[PDB]
Amino acid sequence: HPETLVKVKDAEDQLGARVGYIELDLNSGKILESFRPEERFPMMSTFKVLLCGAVLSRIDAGQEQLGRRIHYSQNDLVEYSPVTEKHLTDGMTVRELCSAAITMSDNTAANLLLTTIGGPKELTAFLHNMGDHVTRLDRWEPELNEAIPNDERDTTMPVAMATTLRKLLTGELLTLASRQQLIDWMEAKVAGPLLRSALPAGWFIADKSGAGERGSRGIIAALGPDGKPSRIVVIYTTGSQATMDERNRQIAEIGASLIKHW
Amino acid sequence: AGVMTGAKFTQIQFGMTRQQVLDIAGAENCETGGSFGDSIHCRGHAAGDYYAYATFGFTSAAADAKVDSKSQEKLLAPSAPTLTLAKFNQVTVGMTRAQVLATVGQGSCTTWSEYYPAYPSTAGVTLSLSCFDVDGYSSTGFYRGSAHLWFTDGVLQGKRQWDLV
Ligand SMILES: [Ca+2]
Repeated sequence: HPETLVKVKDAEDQLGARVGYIELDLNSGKILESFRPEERFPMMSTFKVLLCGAVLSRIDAGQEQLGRRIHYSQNDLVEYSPVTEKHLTDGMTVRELCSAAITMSDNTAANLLLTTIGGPKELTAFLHNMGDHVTRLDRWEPELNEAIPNDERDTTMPVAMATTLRKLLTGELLTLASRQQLIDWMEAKVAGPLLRSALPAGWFIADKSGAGERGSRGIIAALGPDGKPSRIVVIYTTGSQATMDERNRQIAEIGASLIKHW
Repeated sequence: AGVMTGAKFTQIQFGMTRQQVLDIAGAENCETGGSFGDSIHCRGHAAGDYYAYATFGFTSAAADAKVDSKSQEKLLAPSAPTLTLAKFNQVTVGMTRAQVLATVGQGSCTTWSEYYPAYPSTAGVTLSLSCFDVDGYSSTGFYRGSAHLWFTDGVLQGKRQWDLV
């Protein structure tokens, strides 16, 4: 709806930075609204949904198991590792690592999962194979959050992330069981002040947020009323010098407009 | 009563019970169960895509178990960070904690994790230090020059760094 676009422009003014926005119909895959759909933005932790999508594809292929326990050590720990640091002596299963990466944005969990699929280069190969020739992961956590202006490493475009997310959640890419598992992880708790803060009772939402350096912030989500998703929304911004509160606020307001004019 | 803070973290001692930990940290800031098992995880202010926090581990799941592990990210600030890549490269495995600090700077590090696998005995204690360069520490964003140094029984077992110059 045009009012949402007004809010997106206001956000660019407030933040003094670019905002990329896409609303995609889940069923048809048609773009409902877009703003800077083809500009690149750092993915930050939103890439963890694609990571686990790639892990699930291997599970579907019988080359990986959800219950496989991964042992790691101090050498593997990186900044922002609340769950993995707690489990250091016991190890964690693939299933627990995806849960940690997606629901808690645990950075070491993402690195360990990245190792199981062969690294950034292989995640990028996976995306390429499913038709996404735009999204690219080049580095590991925590360096991928650097967000140096004009650097294309670890970036996606709003339209590419939206289309790729659609393929993962509704496509034949993953088996039905895996699609549900991916959604379950996203439906589960650090993105409260973003889109969730404006969601009416009964609505469904499966989201993944991200934060990075240089005022980078973003969120990808599948949401819809009466407990079922019907639209994918992707919102990214980078470059602002406004505070995190301010950044969160602007995204939440775009979200409020999106719901109001649903 | 305020979020979890570095001051509260310092007040909590090894050997305290779950209730003592909760009374100091503020129950509203903490959670247990789920992804944390029987540990108590307490959140401070928002930071990055999560929060600054402390996690306290216990000898058992019992209501009267004792703290045998303390971990935190972004609650404690280094007092005088002087770490540089040059100093980091001079640190060697086998150094005592004292030698390490004389090399990277007395105020460049904070304690990331400290665990007593044989509590109440101190034998086998594992300690991870997070160290920072002059502008590397950030309690709300991402570090810009940091290192992880870990020890067992007071002797350095390994080290890793990010973005040191
Ligand atoms: Ca630095």
